[PDB]
Amino acid sequence: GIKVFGHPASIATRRVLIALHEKNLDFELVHVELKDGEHKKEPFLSRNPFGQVPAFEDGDLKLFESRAITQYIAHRYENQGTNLLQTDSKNISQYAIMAIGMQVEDHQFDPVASKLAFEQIFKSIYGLTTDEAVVAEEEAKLAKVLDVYEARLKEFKYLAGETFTLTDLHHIPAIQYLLGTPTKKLFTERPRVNEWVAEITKRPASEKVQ
Amino acid sequence: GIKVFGHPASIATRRVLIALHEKNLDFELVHVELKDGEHKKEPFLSRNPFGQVPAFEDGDLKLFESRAITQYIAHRYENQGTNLLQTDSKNISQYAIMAIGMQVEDHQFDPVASKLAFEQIFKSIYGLTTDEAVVAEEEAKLAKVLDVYEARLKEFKYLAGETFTLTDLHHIPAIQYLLGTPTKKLFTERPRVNEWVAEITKRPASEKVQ
Ligand SMILES: CCCCCCSC[C@H](NC(=O)CC[C@H]([NH3+])C(=O)O)C(=O)NCC(=O)O
Ligand SMILES: CCCCCCSC[C@H](NC(=O)CC[C@H]([NH3+])C(=O)O)C(=O)NCC(=O)O
Ligand SMILES: CCCCCCSC[C@H](NC(=O)CC[C@H]([NH3+])C(=O)O)C(=O)NCC(=O)O
Ligand SMILES: CCCCCCSC[C@H](NC(=O)CC[C@H]([NH3+])C(=O)O)C(=O)NCC(=O)O
Repeated sequence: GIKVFGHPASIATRRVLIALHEKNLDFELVHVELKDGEHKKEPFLSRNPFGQVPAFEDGDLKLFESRAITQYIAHRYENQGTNLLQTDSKNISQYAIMAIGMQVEDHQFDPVASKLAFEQIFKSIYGLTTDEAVVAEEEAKLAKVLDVYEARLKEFKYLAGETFTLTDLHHIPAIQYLLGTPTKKLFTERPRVNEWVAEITKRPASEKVQ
Repeated sequence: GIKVFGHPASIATRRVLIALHEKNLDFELVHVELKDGEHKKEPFLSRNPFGQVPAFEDGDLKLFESRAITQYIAHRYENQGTNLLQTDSKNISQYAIMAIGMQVEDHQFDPVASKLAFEQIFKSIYGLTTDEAVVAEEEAKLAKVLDVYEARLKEFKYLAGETFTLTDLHHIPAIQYLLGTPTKKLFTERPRVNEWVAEITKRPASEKVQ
């Protein structure tokens, strides 16, 4: 079967889950206890030597790294449920556009969004003090990336074209967390970005992981 | 026709250049003067809103982000020069293996290798003092990534399998640099990694960018 070895609150794990719900696939979430340092010990290390979640299995195929996993799903199960690739998934040029988008959330958006969620959400649970200077700084970085999405979105319905793809999907887990933080202003204040966010988070697959 | 908008000393630009030499493609490297802040103003900003090199053009098609450019090359010019995809490039599973590897070098290797080259190489040109605490630290992170590679390379000739692919190519520029730095001890003291490094560094397309 298809099993995801991960933790339900992690952004990366959620990214896989949504791809799975989008394709309407049956899978099993095998819970890895981050809290007891499970991700840092055998046998988990055997699934991912870099000791991070998620890890994944489709029958005899074993994968780790969430971007790689979602790409595998979009292709292996292409014609099942929602196609997560470009409408013309044969066109290398169209595909190049989406691959830049995936590359961009990875380098520009994600490290920023993750630091911001760590600061305002993870810390909260354990009563740790949020660094106000870090959060103002990271928000400076985010707005910057968001001004880019804003201009892009003034010409295309979604980031990679007129269709929802892996590029948009990849941004859901982190945005869902930031929307319940005062960082939501950066999304709400930019018209085209706000609407884009409304669309991707209102999807039922997106809703299935919160 | 095909042009690279970058800097010949950049690790990300050399990554695109090696792909082209590998495909036996003719191209123009249009020099973007980083030292003059050329990358942070128009019209470069219209080729890459994030203001980073390289950017790329193949006819009407414009791209940025080196990982996305080298995959474009590997596919669009698939049956030409070297095969940078797996021997069986249609195989979804084999491609998954290669993709995980490209992701690992992006997340685990690159930040580390990049910081180590900035400290020991970049700072040197300006007489800035290389911080040795950071070097020691970052080196500790690299050692452990290379330990993973040593295990893998004991199984397969290359990282994604028995063949040289985009997964390997992507590490060349950073390795070329650190080999002229005292970090080369890390590569050389690891037998399989040592052979692997020599294999991929002695390739003509690799040598044409040094
Ligand atoms: C309840 C709040 C949940 C989200 C908290 C973000 S926690 C900090 C955590 N940091 C890391 O895992 C460090 C490794 C880094 N994510 C990498 O990929 O190299 C993270 O980025 N995690 C990202 C993730 O969950 O995938
Ligand atoms: C109650 C809230 C708990 C929130 C936990 C979030 S941590 C998840 C984190 N995973 C990652 O960073 C995975 C990133 C990886 N690049 C991918 O996309 O798969 C991890 O394993 N980090 C461990 C490490 O980096 O060592
Ligand atoms: C003179 C030999 C120098 C070799 C080391 C390059 S210096 C560091 C350089 N850093 C950047 O470009 C900054 C990236 C980005 N601005 C950030 O937020 O970190 C880099 O990694 N650049 C990546 C690249 O070279 O493409
Ligand atoms: C002696 C100088 C020669 C070495 C200069 C290296 S800087 C190159 C750097 N480019 C990148 O980091 C590219 C990263 C991008 N993720 C990619 O892979 O294309 C850049 O433009 N950085 C500018 C920035 O990020 O602000």
